[PDB]
Amino acid sequence: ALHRRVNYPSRAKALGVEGKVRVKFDITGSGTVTNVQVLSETPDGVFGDDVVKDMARWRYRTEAPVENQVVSIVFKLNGHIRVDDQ
Amino acid sequence: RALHRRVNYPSRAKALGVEGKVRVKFDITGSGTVTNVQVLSETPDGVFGDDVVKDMARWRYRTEAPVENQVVSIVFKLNGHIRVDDQ
Repeated sequence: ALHRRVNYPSRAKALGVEGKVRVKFDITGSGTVTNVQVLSETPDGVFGDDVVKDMARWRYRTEAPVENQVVSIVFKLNGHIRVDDQ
Repeated sequence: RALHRRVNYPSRAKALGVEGKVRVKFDITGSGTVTNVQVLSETPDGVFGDDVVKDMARWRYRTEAPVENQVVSIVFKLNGHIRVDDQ
C-alpha cells in the first residue's frame, strides 16, 4: 500500500462517536480499489459511507490485480488533558 | 515541585465529545498534598469542574512548607485516532 488515508468524519468527531468498519475490496492492476463491500460498521450509518469514499482515493503498487482484500478501520477519540501552571 | 497531577477525562464529557477547560486556585500543605481547592472558571459550565476538584485532592508536590493561592488551567481535548488493519 502507498497510501490508505481515512478521515474522521467531522460530525462523528464533534459528537464523540467512536466505532469500527470492516471492508472487503478488490485492487485493479492500476492499483485502485473496486468492488468495495462493507462487511460491518458500528454504530450503523456513521462511518461506512465516508470510509467507502476515502477508499476511492487509496493507492497500491500497480502490478497484478488482487481480489477479496479485507481491512478493519477503528475510529477512537484520545482524551488529551494538559495542566498549565499560571 | 509537582510529583503527581493526574486528571481523568470525565466519562460523560468524553461520550458527548465535550472539550473545554477549568481554571482552579488551590493551596499545597507541607505534606505536599492539595487543599482549599476553588474553581475560578470552567467552560462549558458544570462539565469538568467537580471531577477536576475530585482529581486534584489526589495531587502531590515536593515542598518543605505550605504554599497557597496556586493557579492552574486544565485543558481537555479529544483527538481523532484511526487504525487501518489488514485481516
